[PDB]
Amino acid sequence: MSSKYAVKLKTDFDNPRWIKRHKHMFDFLDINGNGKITLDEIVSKASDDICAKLEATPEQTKRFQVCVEAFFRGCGMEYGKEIAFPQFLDGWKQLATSELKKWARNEPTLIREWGDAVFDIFDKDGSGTITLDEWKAYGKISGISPSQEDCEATFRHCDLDNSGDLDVDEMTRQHLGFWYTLDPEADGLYGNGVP
Ligand SMILES: O=C1N2C=C(c3ccc(O)cc3)N=C(Cc3ccccc3)C2=N[C@@]1(Cc1ccc(O)cc1)OO
Ligand code: NA
Repeated sequence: MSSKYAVKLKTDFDNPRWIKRHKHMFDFLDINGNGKITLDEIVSKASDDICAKLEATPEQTKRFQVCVEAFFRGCGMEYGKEIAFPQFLDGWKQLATSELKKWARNEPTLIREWGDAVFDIFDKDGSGTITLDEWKAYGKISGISPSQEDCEATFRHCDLDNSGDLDVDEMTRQHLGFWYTLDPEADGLYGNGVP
């Protein structure tokens, strides 16, 4: 049926591959290996660590911190509260549901704004475009994708602009499928760095 001006979107929140994916990332954020994380740690990872090592400007650093802050609050996190993976994953279920609704209605999403924040640190033209070399640097500083081979797979996997560079809107589409819905078209986005 035509759904009568609705669109049917698939989620896969009970698929073990989606659980493993976010479990992989939880462990990566759980640096002290105690099975708990805090919004405080995350925002400090964003500004005190990533943005400092990239040498983002103060305003660029604040925009990134605010987007990181708003994104993981979307998962039910709050500064001063430790959180464990099972409530982390349920937060992601809610975040993904609300984000997909806004995407379908052409409204701003937290994932897009986070992308805009990362790209603008690298892109001198302010057009949301980055190069393989810039992504490799982010992959190494954030730690999500330190392998150059994994980063090349990212550009191999995405559709690039006519000069071989990566647009923020392509990466946002990829991220919706990779983190929210387990779209098979997004498998391989980080090479072998992220399952
Ligand atoms: O998507 C991204 N990430 C997702 C998760 C993450 C964390 C936990 C999960 O359960 C799942 C995913 N963690 C980090 C790394 C990070 C985390 C916190 C603070 C700073 C950096 C991270 N960096 C991003 C930034 C990004 C965003 C949009 C773009 O268009 C391009 C790049 O690029 O991949
Ligand atoms: Na921890």
